[PDB]
Amino acid sequence: EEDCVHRYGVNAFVLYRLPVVKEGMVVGIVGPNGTGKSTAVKILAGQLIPNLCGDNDSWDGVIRAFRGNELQNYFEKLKNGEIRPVVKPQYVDLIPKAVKGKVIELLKKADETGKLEEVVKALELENVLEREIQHLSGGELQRVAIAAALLRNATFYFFDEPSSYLDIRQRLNAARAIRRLSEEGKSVLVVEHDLAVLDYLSDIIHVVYGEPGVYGIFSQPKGTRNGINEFLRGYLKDENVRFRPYEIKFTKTGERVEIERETLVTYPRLVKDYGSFRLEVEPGEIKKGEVIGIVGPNGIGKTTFVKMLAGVEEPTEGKIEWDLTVAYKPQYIKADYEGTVYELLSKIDASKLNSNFYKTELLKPLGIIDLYDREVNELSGGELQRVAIAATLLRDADIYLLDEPSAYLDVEQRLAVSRAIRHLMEKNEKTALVVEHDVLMIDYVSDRLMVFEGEPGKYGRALPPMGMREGMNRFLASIGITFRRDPDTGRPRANKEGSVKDREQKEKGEYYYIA
Ligand SMILES: Nc1ncnc2c1ncn2[C@@H]1O[C@H](COP(=O)(O)OP(=O)(O)O)[C@@H](O)[C@H]1O
Ligand SMILES: Nc1ncnc2c1ncn2[C@@H]1O[C@H](COP(=O)(O)OP(=O)(O)O)[C@@H](O)[C@H]1O
Ligand SMILES: [Mg+2]
Ligand SMILES: [Mg+2]
Repeated sequence: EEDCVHRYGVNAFVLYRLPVVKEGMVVGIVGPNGTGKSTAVKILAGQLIPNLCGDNDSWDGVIRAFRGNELQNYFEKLKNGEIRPVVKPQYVDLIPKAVKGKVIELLKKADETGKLEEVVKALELENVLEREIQHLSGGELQRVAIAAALLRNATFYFFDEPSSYLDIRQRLNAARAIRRLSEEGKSVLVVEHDLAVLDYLSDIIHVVYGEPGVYGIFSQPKGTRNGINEFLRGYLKDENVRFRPYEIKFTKTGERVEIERETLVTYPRLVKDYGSFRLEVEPGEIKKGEVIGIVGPNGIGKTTFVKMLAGVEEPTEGKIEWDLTVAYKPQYIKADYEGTVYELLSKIDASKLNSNFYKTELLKPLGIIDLYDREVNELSGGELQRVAIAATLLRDADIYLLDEPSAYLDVEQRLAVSRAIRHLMEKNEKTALVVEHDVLMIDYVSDRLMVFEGEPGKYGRALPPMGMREGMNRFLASIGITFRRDPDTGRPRANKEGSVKDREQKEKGEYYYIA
């Protein structure tokens, strides 16, 4: 194999092949972290001269090395400066330590297209313009970075993981704004871990596979549907590569309705006031042995609702009268345990750690066994997320509450967590409520849905748990995106704006198919 593009050093990480870039199209990239996705972006953006796994140190070398490839001309243009790709960086948290002043100052400066007013609208930046960069949240930094990139005038735009820190509405609206670039004839390359967003965004897909931290390989370009389906199946036909020993199928959105579950508990109208913000919860019922997905933009009260159910927060009005044990995986986790992951988890339930079912369905797929000897206080955000999810699912309780388990996880880890939640809840016949912004995770794990509506920071309303179709129709109408079903894998499939299916579904008010 002589498709070696870059080696980080002796025994360091090596990248094989590169994705294609095409004007007028969106090329999506999907794969586990540590496999070279950002490295390819750096190379194509001109930020890193690939050494071709040798000593190459010039663009001329790359130009000769890519003879016979459509990228030869690309690199010629890159070296000559006829193109200067715009890059929305992955590590938006580092923006402050390099930029100062008001957001409106950063954006006016990036504005080379006179679309400031439009981009601000799309990314909900109206109240961030006057804010200083130093006071921005990870979420606001992400949206400001996507806006800066969208405002530039160039031919090539590369977005590295734009959905991180964005709520469900924000990530789908940013995807619409990003895709518009290709409609204007520009070329877009986007790396994404949220499969629904990746789907809606892309015309072409590359799957990246390999061994995290050791090597990564870009697949041949694939049509959007075929690429995402091969990814779920764990097997790339043409390349004849099986990167996962099993398939992840989504077929199972119908049986989760034909079964009369008993009621676990009911809760009455609840109100939680935080100064000027107010959350009103409509009376609801929770069934034994079901999973309720919870969706809604942020700053609306999802976490506040979960906290009241977990008993960590008290309602201002209304009273919950339960005699249930609850296991709770909080949205923001702070490691504070002097001991290893194994010590922490073995103290929760050692019998489950030694259980074949738990090792197969939870510990191995989430990579927990490989973290057993790690000190909890030294875990990264993604490692801590997996360990906290496992810690929560290892507890013995009537109800399990998981507040945003997909944050910090890569696409493969998300699929592993979706399966773990579903399989363990089915096994233990218990109940869970899961707040999530990742549509395919919601789809995979949920039997019913609770939708939150309101004005972020001002007021929120928790609608009672309803069917998947009714809840997604309610949420999606607010965003103008429709999903149908893909028979091959059973996954929800995004319709491009204006397509035949999109028009048909919108006219009928059926924004989300299951059947
Ligand atoms: N500057 C560097 N020096 C050495 N190794 C690096 C450097 N940048 C990235 N790597 C390593 O290369 C691998 C792939 O990195 P990256 O392209 O950022 O992955 P991803 O698919 O998560 O975006 C990782 O194992 C990473 O630690
Ligand atoms: N303890 C608190 N004191 C004051 N305001 C709070 C408190 N907890 C949450 N809030 C505010 O309540 C609103 C709802 O927050 P939250 O429930 O975290 O939202 P989300 O839907 O993003 O999980 C936000 O505007 C938040 O700033
Ligand atoms: Mg990356
Ligand atoms: Mg929250």
